[PDB]
Amino acid sequence: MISDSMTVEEIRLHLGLALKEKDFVVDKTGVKTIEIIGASFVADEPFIFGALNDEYIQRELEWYKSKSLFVKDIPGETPKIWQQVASSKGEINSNYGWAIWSEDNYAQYDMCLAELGQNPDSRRGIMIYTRPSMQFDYNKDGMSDFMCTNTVQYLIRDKKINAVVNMRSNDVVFGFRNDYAWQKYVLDKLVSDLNAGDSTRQYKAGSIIWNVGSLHVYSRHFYLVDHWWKTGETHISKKDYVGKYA
Amino acid sequence: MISDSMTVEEIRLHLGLALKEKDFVVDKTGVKTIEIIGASFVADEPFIFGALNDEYIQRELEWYKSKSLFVKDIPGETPKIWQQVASSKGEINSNYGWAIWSEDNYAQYDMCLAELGQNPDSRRGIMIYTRPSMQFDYNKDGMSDFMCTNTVQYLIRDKKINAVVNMRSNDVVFGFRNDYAWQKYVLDKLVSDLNAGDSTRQYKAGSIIWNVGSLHVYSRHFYLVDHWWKTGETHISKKDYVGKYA
Repeated sequence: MISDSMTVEEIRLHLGLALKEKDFVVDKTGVKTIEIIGASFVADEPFIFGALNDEYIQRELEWYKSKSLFVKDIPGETPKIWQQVASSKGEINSNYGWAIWSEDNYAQYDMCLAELGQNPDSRRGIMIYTRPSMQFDYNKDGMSDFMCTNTVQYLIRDKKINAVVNMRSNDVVFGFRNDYAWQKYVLDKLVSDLNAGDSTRQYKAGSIIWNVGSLHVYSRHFYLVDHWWKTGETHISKKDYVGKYA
Repeated sequence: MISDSMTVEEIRLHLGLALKEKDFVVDKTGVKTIEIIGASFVADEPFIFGALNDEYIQRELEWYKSKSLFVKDIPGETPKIWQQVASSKGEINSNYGWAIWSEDNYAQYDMCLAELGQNPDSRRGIMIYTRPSMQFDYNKDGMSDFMCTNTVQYLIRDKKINAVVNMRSNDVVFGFRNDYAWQKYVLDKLVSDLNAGDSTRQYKAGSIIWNVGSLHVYSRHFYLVDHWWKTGETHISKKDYVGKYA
């Protein structure tokens, strides 16, 4: 429950235990990962491991606001991971701004906003990112992009808007930090939009609960887990790192 | 995480505490509910409160296997709740057999089966019940049926198939017990289908993790919570009940 879920610090602990026990899972690409399966925690920090990168997150936000399904429209030089997963025409699925703001995904943000505006206690206030046809759309034109966020539900209780984020898959290092920033953005916008609609509502942002089928770290980031395991420091540069994982 | 989520017995405790503290939420129909928001627990029992009803569950299973979107096709006299939520033509959305077996919902079961058959470690093995167009489809032709199950993801680790059930809304009393029976059915079928595909796999059913945006009890069932709170008995007939909630 929202009231006492796991914290991010406890998520760190369990990832550390998974690495120390060598609880390894081979990836779709043949690499090792460690995982929490069925993860569920309150996102009480904006990152788990790694450094801040407000600048990349702002670029991704602008790409989301454009709703463009083409990775080249990401501001500046598009990251290599986006180039790799895109189709032969540069197209993807996981533009989250498209997911919640495009008419072609059935106006998720606006309909959730309207639902909660008419019934503050509604259990039907939700933004549905993925879609049944994703079973076939994830590799359209040779892309490799099976939507990672399934749904985000918004529940207003005691004048706080809580977000229940349901993801099938989330990378602990870049993924969570970028996706948290996005979900906090949408939550704050929804609070502001509802408050602007009626001054008697007086809502504030509540808790963001993170639910992930596979919350994982790739072997290329094991050094971050190991360094935190040994020192409590959530970040170290790869150059400075001294330890087992290169 | 799968390893130590809440148990059903702890879910009972928290619902009991919600009732004792009069933590009430008014329903879409003007009635009271108590809730766990962002519930996440291992379904280590097949019910929370209430009596067994294997016979109703078997009728619902047959209706799911028919994939019929019409409530009259439920075997026997269709329950009043199904008649109430159906459209002017008797139609609904939430036939879960349609959701996972119909071609019109993009072959969720078969595609999840194929995905896990080719990549046992896949994070993309999922059955997507709801859909973005649900923002408009939930009241087609005057029905009132916004799909309650969003997604169910299947993760095979250490030869155990775990199910991560993501629901926006679940009634503790009839809902959870019926829906648990269904999700356990699908999980066992998926295990059997994968094992029948290759005798080296040797999978077994793992844990079913239940994630619910609003896991709630309606006031008409508060007596069950209260009786359990006072006695530890998970069921009492309404006739036998003596206490505050009629």
